[PDB]
Amino acid sequence: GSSGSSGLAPPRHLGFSDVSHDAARVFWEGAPRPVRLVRVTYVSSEGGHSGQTEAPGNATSAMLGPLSSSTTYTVRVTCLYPGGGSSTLTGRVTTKKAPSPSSGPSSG
Repeated sequence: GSSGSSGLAPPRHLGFSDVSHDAARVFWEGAPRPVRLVRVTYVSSEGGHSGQTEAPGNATSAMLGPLSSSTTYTVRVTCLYPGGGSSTLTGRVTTKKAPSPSSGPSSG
């Protein structure tokens, strides 16, 4: 049939800075509880490129990529707590535009 399940409200807010056309930095204000590990998962809207990075429960910031350009990427920072459930901070971010693939001359 179909899969149904309400999503619990996020503990804190997400922040995207130094975003690029092939990458994007995702940082949070830290969860209200201590964690052992953090597995962030990013995926391109309309079902596209997806990945998964790992970071220490202490890490409050992690980069992503290689991402796409002018494309929205659904970032979900999953904080795997040490034997006590887990949370997932959802955050959408629109990557920057990439420079045309056309390569020409240059100057020193």
